[PDB]
Amino acid sequence: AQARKLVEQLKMEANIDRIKVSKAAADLMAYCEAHAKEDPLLTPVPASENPFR
Amino acid sequence: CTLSAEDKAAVERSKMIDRNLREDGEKAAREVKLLLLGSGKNTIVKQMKTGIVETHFTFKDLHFKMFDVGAQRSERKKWIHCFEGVTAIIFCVALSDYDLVLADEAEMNRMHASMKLFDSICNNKWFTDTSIILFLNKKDLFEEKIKKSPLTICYPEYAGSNTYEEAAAYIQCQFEDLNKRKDTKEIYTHFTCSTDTKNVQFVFDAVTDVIIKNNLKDCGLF
Amino acid sequence: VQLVESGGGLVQPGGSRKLSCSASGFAFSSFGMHWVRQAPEKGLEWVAYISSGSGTIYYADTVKGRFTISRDDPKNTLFLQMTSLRSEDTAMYYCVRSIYYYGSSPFDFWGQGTTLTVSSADIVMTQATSSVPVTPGESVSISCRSSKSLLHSNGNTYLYWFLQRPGQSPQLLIYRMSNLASGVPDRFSGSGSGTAFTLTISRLEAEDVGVYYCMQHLEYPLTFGAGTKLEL
Amino acid sequence: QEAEQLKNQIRDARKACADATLSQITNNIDPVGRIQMRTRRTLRGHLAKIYAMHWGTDSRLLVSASQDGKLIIWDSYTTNKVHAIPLRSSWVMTCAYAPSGNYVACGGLDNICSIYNLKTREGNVRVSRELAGHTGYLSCCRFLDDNQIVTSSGDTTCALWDIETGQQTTTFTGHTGDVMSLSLAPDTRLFVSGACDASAKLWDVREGMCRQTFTGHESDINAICFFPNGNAFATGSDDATCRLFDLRADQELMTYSHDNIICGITSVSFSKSGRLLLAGYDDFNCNVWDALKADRAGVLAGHDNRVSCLGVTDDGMAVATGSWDSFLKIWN
Amino acid sequence: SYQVITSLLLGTLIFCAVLGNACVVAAIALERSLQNVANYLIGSLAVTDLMVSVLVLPMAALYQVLNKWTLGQVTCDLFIALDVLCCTSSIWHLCAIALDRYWAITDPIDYVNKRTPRRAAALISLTWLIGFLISIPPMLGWRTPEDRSDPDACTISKDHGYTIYSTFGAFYIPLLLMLVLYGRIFRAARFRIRKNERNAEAKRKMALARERKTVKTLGIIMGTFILCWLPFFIVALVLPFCESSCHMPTLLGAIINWLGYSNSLLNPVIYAYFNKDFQNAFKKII
Ligand SMILES: C/C=C\C/C=C\C/C=C/C/C=C/CCCC(=O)O[C@H](COC(=O)CCCCCCCCCCCCC)COP(=O)(O)O[C@H]1[C@H](O)[C@@H](O)[C@H](OP(=O)(O)O)[C@@H](O)[C@H]1O
Ligand SMILES: C[C@H](CCC(=O)NCC(=O)O)[C@H]1CC[C@H]2[C@@H]3[C@H](O)C[C@@H]4C[C@H](O)CC[C@]4(C)[C@H]3CC[C@]12C
Ligand SMILES: CC(C)CCC[C@@H](C)[C@H]1CC[C@H]2[C@@H]3CC=C4C[C@@H](O)CC[C@]4(C)[C@H]3CC[C@]12C
Ligand SMILES: CN(C)CCc1c[nH]c2ccc(O)cc12
Repeated sequence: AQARKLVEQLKMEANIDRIKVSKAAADLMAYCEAHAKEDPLLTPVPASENPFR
Repeated sequence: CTLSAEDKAAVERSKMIDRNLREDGEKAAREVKLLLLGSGKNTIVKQMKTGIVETHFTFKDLHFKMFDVGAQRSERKKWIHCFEGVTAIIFCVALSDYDLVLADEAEMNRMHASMKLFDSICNNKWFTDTSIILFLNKKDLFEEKIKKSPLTICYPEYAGSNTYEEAAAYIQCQFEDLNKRKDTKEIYTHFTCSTDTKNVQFVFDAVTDVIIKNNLKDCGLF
Repeated sequence: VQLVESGGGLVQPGGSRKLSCSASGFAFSSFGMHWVRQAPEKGLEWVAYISSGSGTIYYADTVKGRFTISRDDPKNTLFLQMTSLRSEDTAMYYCVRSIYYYGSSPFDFWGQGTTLTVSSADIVMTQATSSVPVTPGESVSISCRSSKSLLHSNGNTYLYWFLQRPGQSPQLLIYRMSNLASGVPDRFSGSGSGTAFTLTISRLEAEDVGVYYCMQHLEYPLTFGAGTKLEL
Repeated sequence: QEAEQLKNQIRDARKACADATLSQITNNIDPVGRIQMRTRRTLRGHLAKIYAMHWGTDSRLLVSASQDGKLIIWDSYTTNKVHAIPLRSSWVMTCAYAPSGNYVACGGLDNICSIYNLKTREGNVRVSRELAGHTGYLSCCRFLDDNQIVTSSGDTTCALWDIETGQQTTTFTGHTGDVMSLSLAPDTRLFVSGACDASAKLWDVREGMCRQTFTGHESDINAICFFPNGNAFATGSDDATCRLFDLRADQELMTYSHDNIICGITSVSFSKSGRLLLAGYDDFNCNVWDALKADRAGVLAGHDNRVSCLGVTDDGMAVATGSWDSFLKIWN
Repeated sequence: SYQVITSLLLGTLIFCAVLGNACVVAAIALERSLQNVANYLIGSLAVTDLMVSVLVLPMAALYQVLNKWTLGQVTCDLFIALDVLCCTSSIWHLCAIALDRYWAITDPIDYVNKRTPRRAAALISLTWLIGFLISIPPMLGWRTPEDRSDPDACTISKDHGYTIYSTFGAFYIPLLLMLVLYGRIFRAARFRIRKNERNAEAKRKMALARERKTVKTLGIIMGTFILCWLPFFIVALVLPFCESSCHMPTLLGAIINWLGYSNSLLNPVIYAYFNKDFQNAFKKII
């Protein structure tokens, strides 16, 4: 029966520790600021070092 | 000057690949691409010749490549658009299927489902200007069945003669009525399962008419 | 992949001989073709080049005009017409296949070659030592110098290193001064400045003995050094 | 009788975790501002509609797939075509570039994602292995290693394939609807997939079980991309909106949508820093979204038809985009 | 005062013609989605009209405004040659467009298989060759002593044989060919259009609408060309044989010549700007 499969799949309801959205957003912003200078699309690289110029 | 020997060789290779791609595109341009839907599909394919099935057949100095999209039970709203630009759509429906219910505790009638599919495809936004080559298959079985079981069971509101001609005409009219944009596109209807290659002749004639009408719609003469 | 050359033999001065190479096991049309000679007890020298589709054809100054190169893509064969052979032309020619695109390995495969017995702003490549005695298991270094900076404006140093073992055709080791050739031991390493380059072996093995050659691909007048012969 | 109570408990548990929205945290973040994106390289040669694009690891080689039965690998800097492979199935709808750059995969309305070996002694792109076994069209095939590739198919099943064996190592069948896009995490130990059921599920590669599910979208999800940090991913659907999901919170943090955008999203990608969301829309334009402040930092029109594919380089220096106009334009 | 008004009107006409031709050319140039065989012929016609507007019209404007020629015999000969060449090229361009449309309508197999831009290039080359053949004789011969006798008048060659040959090959043979081709197109369109009860009546209404539409665009195609050229060629064919009798009123001849020139203005009007694809491209770019 599909019920057994559904309950088996839903058994994953509480098998993982979770973190609040605030900490996830903090990690996202921390990663974004850490690599801010490593992303030429975010920080325009000088034309001398730009292969596409 | 600004490019080295390797750069020059790479540019030459790139332009050679561009020439090859353009040649392949030109070769593929002169191929008539047809969409097949359906219900006697196997018999139609046999008379014309787990993913998409592609068939190529040449008839009267013209190349046809037919794309049978059957066996794709997955939702077609995400891949129906892949067939833009097809010259025409071949739709196959079996006339004898008016007395079938597709099992499933008779939740639906096979003819009703076939016409629902026809309406959905005809009214689809990606085929607003695509002609449909409609085939009504299994005419002999349809006659043999109406000789005993009237089609009124499939069409409760149909009150008329049970002869083959009248029933076939009524079914064809019902199928054509599904066209909500009849002005933009036509529906070429044919009866099969009693005809030899001349089904290919009908397909060729419909494609020729579609091409001529498209050309006229360019100049403004049609 | 396999390249077999044909047409070798003894030709008197002033004669004309055509060398034909048969390509089997790889897409001949895709790859460009090169001819590199090797006079007996001498180094390598580029002869001529033909690109895919015959769009681009180049010849060395000493061979330009007399020797013409043609390709036959349908038959997967290469021809190098030779006219007015001179005493200097007595050398064995090795056919080489290269494909040009980022990440590619030009000169990755070399044929057995065909033996032939007859009778200006070009960058000069020089190697520090013609021969070096070595022992197995110990690190070995080979150095070479170029009269012009091989670092092209695009940022790629067109330095090529080759190893030709005794009784064998050259095998590519390094093609852009930093990248190891496919199917080569990781022991070989490549490093150098814009004009000084060195080929070093972390630990020598019995199969490493041979004559190492350097080449630049910055400009088509390719120049091959005298070579560095390693003896165990 | 049919696990009625289980559904509500998960909803309540996820609701209890909401403390502060992503918008509040990003208020103090200075705006990125208008990005002067301009087309630098233009790619052409496949006439039919382009459907898939993927960057290589070197950030210079990219692979594109078109409906004309051709997938083309391009030299990003010089625009030189390096390889052009004739596909036996011309309905290709996806393509990928192996991390080592040695293998390429592509799939379409057929039920196979042929594996193409770029590095061969014969020096031509020949079919290495055909990963047959799907019952529906292949939506996306992304490589894990030189021997393992994960495939997404319209039959609602994602399958891990061992190239050498040619058989499914692990089959994921938790999706009720067709799976449209496949996204691999930076570590490659887990991946997420989007489906037409307006939901995305977290899949663990080594064990083969769903770990999390996401259902914030209103319509079919078309594209997904993992956030560079690996703790979040973005989803694109027909809602004309894209959403950010975090694996450690199981909740949507913010949505990227505009009033004047009504058509669906066909592609999604992240910049190397993760501050920009490269989303391809059906209005022929690409909108750059500030991942933190959720604002349009730029617009790349670039095309005369629907944007069908796009991606950012590993170095994060340039972004490529393809469209049904049959052109790929690289921006910087 | 009259000269000022004439100059203003003619300058406006020339400027509008130049802008129209340039924008029509740019439509195909900037956007390649319009790069079709028929669109290629339309672009060639637009280029010819641009050449007409830029090269010969200003010289004619100087001729008409001052009522005299003040540029020299060499300039007069060059102007006559260029005008004849470009006008013949435009006429044969529209004729070739009609021929291509007829082939596409009546030969779908050739349209799908054997129709390529090479066909348009060959048609354009043939049209330019015909224009050169028409315009070269005055430079390589003819130009009788009576012709150009008046130093201040840049009269065109009036030799009987040359006049009849040029008029025929420039307007009459093209006119007959266009008439035959468009009659065949009319018959084909009628056949296609001709080929429950309420639905039948609706289909009859649609068929009648299509018949009216095809009657209209043909009437347009023939009437514009006739009103624009036929008077000019009729005059050019009658006056050489009517020197003794015909008075040749100045106003009538000038008006007829200006209608002939405005044929170049109306050709892009009739073909490119009107077209659905071209107007869509104009809307998108603008
Ligand atoms: C019998 C009783 C007595 C009455 C009888 C005597 C008088 C009867 C008069 C009849 C009217 C004649 C003109 C018809 C006007 C008209 O109805 O047009 C309407 C709007 O279009 C514009 O107006 C186009 C407006 C913009 C045009 C561009 C001009 C501006 C720029 C000029 C150049 C300078 C650039 C700045 C409706 O549009 P339409 O139906 O006329 O459009 C059709 C057109 O007529 C066909 O030619 C064309 O065929 P084609 O030759 O292949 O291209 C068709 O494709 C289609 O485009
Ligand atoms: C041939 C060109 C016209 C070029 C053209 O097609 N212009 C198009 C435009 O101006 O729109 C004209 C322009 C000025 C003309 C010259 C002067 O205006 C007038 C002058 C008159 C003398 O009798 C000798 C010829 C001479 C010296 C003319 C020769 C023809 C010229 C050089
Ligand atoms: C189809 C459209 C473009 C036609 C445009 C109308 C043209 C033919 C009109 C516009 C202004 C007109 C000119 C205005 C004034 C004069 C001066 C007169 O002494 C001779 C005729 C002449 C030179 C007219 C002839 C015809 C003319 C050129
Ligand atoms: C005077 N311009 C309007 C040129 C018109 C034209 C084109 N071809 C011709 C042939 C003979 C002729 O008398 C006149 C012309």
